[PDB]
Amino acid sequence: LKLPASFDAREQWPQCPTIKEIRDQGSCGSAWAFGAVEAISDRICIHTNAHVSVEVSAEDLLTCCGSMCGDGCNGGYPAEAWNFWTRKGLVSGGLYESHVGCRPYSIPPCEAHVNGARPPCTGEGDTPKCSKICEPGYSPTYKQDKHYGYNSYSVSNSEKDIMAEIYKNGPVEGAFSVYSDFLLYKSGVYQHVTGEMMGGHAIRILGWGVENGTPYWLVANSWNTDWGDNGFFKILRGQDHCGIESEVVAGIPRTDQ
Amino acid sequence: MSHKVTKAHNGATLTVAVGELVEIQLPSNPTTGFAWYFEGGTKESPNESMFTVENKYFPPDSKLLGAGGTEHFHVTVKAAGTHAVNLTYMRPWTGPSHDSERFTVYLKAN
Repeated sequence: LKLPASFDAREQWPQCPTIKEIRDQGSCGSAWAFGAVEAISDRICIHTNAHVSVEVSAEDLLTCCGSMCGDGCNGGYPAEAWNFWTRKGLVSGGLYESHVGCRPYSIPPCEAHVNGARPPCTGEGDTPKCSKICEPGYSPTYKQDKHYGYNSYSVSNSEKDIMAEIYKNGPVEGAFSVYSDFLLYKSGVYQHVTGEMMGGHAIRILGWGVENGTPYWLVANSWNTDWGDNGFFKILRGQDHCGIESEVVAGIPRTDQ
Repeated sequence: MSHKVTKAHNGATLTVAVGELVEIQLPSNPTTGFAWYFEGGTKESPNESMFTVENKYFPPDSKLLGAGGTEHFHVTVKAAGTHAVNLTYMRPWTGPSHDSERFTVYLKAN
């Protein structure tokens, strides 16, 4: 025994709600934050044995990292994401209009609410101001709500080195070149037949399996719950397909209560 | 000639002839799952008989993941009269709303 043929962290860690949770970046190019905070929340939980469980705000990494992480809603770097984690912290924050934690995500999808639907979902508009103020009623104040990381490393371009990391430590962030047919994806082990390059995109790899004889990574997107399989998808594994094995990064949380 | 339309001209009436090209170019960040589309979430023209349409994406010059670029719709008008191009910046499997950024232009032949 070293390593299973099928793995899924959701069902390996039942008592950690977040690992099942699919956030939604709205119209910003911020998945770079989303992939980090999502694994981070998962890791925090896993590395306390579900004794601490928290939705880490992406609004936080999104709004207060400035240029050291990139450009906000105009795009960013996962690895910079994680040491911003380690060196400042990141607060609790949840979904658009959830009123969970300190900074809820402040950008929406586009259907449901109209009153001050506030910054709408226009072209390449600005990122939100870095606010550093907790939502009214949310209790522990801004700087005491911060969770820190220990470090941030990259995983090497290895398949075996990623399955190791995920199984010992929980989900990671990574990224891959998105091409046209990707959005067209509805189920299966994605593989690019066509389309031009769309850009790179950050994601969260939680698991792996073989289906129809095709080996694959289980990835979670940040495009809501009605994309793909309930927000989730699969991508061919073992071939560095679209860079999916190339750029993987993770941390270990600073657990000092 | 090529007629060049952008976000500043949402809801204009551009005069054109049969077969001149119209670059309609607007910001689009596909990494968010939002592209620009005719009704129904397709990039094809609703009426291939009134006008014919192609589009392309142009990523940005950056390594930032989640950097956004520019979509072009190369609309050629194939028939006389007036033509609403109605695009909507949305997520196809999810569909438009009151809150979706919208773009239109009116193409007038002859």
